[PDB]
Amino acid sequence: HWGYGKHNGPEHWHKDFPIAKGERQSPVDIDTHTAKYDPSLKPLSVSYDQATSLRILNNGHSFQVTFDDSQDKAVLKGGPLDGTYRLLQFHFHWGSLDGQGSEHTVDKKKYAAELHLVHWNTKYGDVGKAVQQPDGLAVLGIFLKVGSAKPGLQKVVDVLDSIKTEGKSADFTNFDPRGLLPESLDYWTYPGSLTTPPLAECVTWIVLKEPISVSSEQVLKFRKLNFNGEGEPEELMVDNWRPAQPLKNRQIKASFK
Ligand SMILES: [N]S(=O)(=O)[C][C][C][C+]123[B@]45[B@@]67[B@@]89[C@@]1%10B81%11B698B746B814B562B%10%1143
Ligand SMILES: [Zn+2]
Repeated sequence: HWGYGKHNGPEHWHKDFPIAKGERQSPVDIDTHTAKYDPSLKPLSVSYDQATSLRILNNGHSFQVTFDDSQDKAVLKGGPLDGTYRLLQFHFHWGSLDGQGSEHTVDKKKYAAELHLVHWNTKYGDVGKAVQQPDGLAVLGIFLKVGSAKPGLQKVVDVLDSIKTEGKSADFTNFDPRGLLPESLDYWTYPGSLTTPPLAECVTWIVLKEPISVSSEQVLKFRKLNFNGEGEPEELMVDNWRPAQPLKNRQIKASFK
């Protein structure tokens, strides 16, 4: 039932998912002057060389590229994390215009979109078990701004016409998620939640400081997706972002000075 519109959007979610009003909800505004540089934080280890992408899917809330997570093929380690986290999927949040779309904000700045690479902690064995744990997931968040094209995104863009509506999927093998990363792995980190239902408070967020640039043609193709299923009234898939939630008793740490 949930979505992003007036009658089923973020302000309604708490009725079915009461943790929406919890103590560690995401996203948040990252106040750059308040975030503390932590010299104990390690460099992030992103090991995606052996990634095996499987499918691309329109689930009526975003589109996702799914990966084989049955072995340590594409893993996140280091940074704020203990142990090893396997990549399961990535997806995006974006706006109707370039001045909104991101979930996290930086000194109240909204980016045009935000990429989430979702990983789960191998010590819990599968993602369904991991979402029940406070250290179950690690989501790597990357901002998108509009400028030059991102070559590593083009393969994704070019298949979106095949998954226009909710419930459509396609084969999406041999996609290298390394092509979606910025140069720097400088990051902010804090304890939070999923930003969609079920809003589980299971995520260590790692938000990269450096945005990637994508072209206007690339983001325009995101905005041609539909929230609806085929045969239902057409509703453009845009503004699929949750606003910033209260920071409450949390510290955002920076890996960089
Ligand atoms: N914006 S966000 O918090 O990254 C949405 C994650 C929803 C998910 B919940 B169920 B499916 C999709 B997979 B699996 B857990 B794992 B987690 B990922
Ligand atoms: Zn997300």
